[PDB]
Amino acid sequence: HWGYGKHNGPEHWHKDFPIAKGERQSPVDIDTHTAKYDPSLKPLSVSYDQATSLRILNNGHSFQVTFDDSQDKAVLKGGPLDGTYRLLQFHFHWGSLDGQGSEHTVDKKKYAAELHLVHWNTKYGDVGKAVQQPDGLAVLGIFLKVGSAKPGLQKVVDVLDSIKTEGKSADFTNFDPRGLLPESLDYWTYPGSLTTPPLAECVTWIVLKEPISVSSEQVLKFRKLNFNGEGEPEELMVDNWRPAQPLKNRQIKASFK
Ligand SMILES: O=C1NS(=O)(=O)c2ccccc21
Ligand SMILES: O=C1NS(=O)(=O)c2ccccc21
Ligand SMILES: [Zn+2]
Repeated sequence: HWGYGKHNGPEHWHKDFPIAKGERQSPVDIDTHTAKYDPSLKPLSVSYDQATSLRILNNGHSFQVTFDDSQDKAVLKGGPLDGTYRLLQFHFHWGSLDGQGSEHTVDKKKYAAELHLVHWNTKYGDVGKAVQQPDGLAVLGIFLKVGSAKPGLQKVVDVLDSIKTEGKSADFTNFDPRGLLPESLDYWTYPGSLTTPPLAECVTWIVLKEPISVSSEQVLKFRKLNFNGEGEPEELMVDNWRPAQPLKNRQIKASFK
């Protein structure tokens, strides 16, 4: 089964998932000097006021906070997107050290972690159908650097002890994901893929330029999670990131000058 270890990590994934070597794989390095300002891009619309979080789960490769997506409650619109995308879950990728952990890079710079807010296109009815479409998902990517604490993250970090190992979940209601956003919604966008198997090429990526700051204590608690299940040898959940993939025939567009 796939993971981030030495003989099941990203360099192995193509054997079970040939699309790993495909034409629009993610993440990528964002070369800021080559990204072109696109004046026809619209401002992002992030409408999270009615979000209903449900559960938090350790799935053995990250932890995810899940939302009620049976209605238009928390949606992403505008920007590069046509139509309405419902928030399904968010999760993170992070490192064993502050100098690595993000999946996207900016002029080859790696951040300590990366937040992915995953949304699916409501015209396809459910997320399973959406992942089979080239415009099925929109993922909002946000970089984390280590410095001052992010108050809106603390509720997440404080429940992680209760989902230490693979397969554990806990109630996680009334969490407001607006507390995870930076001030600016300036972004880069490009067509790409899931960054975990099955690596489906169904994602419009929207990566925010402004990172959020989190404290060393907050990210250290990420690194106390386990890849393994309860009663198995402990393997810390760290470095659960896929490295940058070939850009190939794609252009990254910027929403800002
Ligand atoms: O992602 C992973 N699954 S695993 O528990 O086999 C493991 C061990 C070491 C490093 C990473 C990983
Ligand atoms: O681990 C993931 N990174 S991602 O935002 O591309 C994504 C989308 C859907 C399911 C999982 C994942
Ligand atoms: Zn992700």
